[PDB]
Amino acid sequence: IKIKKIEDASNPLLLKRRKKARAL
Amino acid sequence: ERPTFYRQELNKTIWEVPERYQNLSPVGSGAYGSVCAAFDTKTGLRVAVKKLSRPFQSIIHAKRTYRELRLLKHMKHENVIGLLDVFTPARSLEEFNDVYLVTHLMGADLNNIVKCQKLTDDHVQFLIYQILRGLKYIHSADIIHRDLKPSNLAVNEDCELKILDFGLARATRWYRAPEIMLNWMHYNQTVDIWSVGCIMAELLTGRTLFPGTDHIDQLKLILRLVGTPGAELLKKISSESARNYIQSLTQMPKMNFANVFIGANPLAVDLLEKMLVLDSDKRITAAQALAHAYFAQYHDPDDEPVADPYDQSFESRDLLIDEWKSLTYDEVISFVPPP
Repeated sequence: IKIKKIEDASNPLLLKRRKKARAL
Repeated sequence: ERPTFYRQELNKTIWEVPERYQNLSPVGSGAYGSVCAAFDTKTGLRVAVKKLSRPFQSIIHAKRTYRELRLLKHMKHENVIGLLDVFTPARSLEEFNDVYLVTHLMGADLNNIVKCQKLTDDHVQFLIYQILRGLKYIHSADIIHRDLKPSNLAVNEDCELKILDFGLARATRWYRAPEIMLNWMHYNQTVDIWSVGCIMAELLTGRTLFPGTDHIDQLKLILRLVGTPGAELLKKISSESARNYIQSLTQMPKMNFANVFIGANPLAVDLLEKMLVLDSDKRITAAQALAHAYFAQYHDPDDEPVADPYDQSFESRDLLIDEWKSLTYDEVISFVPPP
């Protein structure tokens, strides 16, 4: 398998971290 | 609640599994049990069905079987492989002999990913962050993996990671902590942190960090970077012979990591120095590492959960084969699946 660029990757953990990073 | 079973011989070996598991493909054998990949129609997942055929041939086997089931039923964490199912075709304790364990077969192993791709520093931050998130959970229950290496980390296309295959005994040595390799003392949870440093170092440089041939060779390689033990650490080595071997070495200062990893994120190198400390008692813990500036983008102290307490009192129990088998049977029966 090939891992997407973190910028393109989407998963529950990243979603969570991106939601906190805006509530800020 | 007994599901319908179907039986088939795959590669000269009988699999009797619930009909929910379809298209079984022998994905490997071993000395601890055969493994097949399959489609789990209930969850819609690709899964690994592991058959233990020889579970109770000795006290050592019976106990290790019970230990593996206990560990796996306890793991409820996003970054740790959990038990999706455990079953036996046996309708009673008397005919109970085979045990099957079902886990999610996510992505590929980290070793496989690296063989086909050069990761970015961004990938490395998020991947290592996930290992430490999983380890804080595990260590909080006082569990030690003991066998962390790239082949024991499952990773998918979206960069999710889960720790798997816990060391059940109570290349491989390339990630092991000096003190556990030669059995210098009773091991700390930080033997897993040492493996993490080894893994991260390799992800950044694209070169294995301590690729030794035998214990002495590997020990020497390790001590060259990290320096040789001092009096403090020597007092902690229980074996008189190991202590005498240690003193016989020519002293070696610790090296400065910044010359070894030039061009790498300085924060990454700083974390490496905190993980690869010779004295286990002085290595950064997983909780502390999560707080390290290298993971700034990912740290959330409100979402790095700990585990319920894990009762390891069984380790000191001295029981018969049939008692370990019965305890195992009870654990199969009491298993409650995840949502």
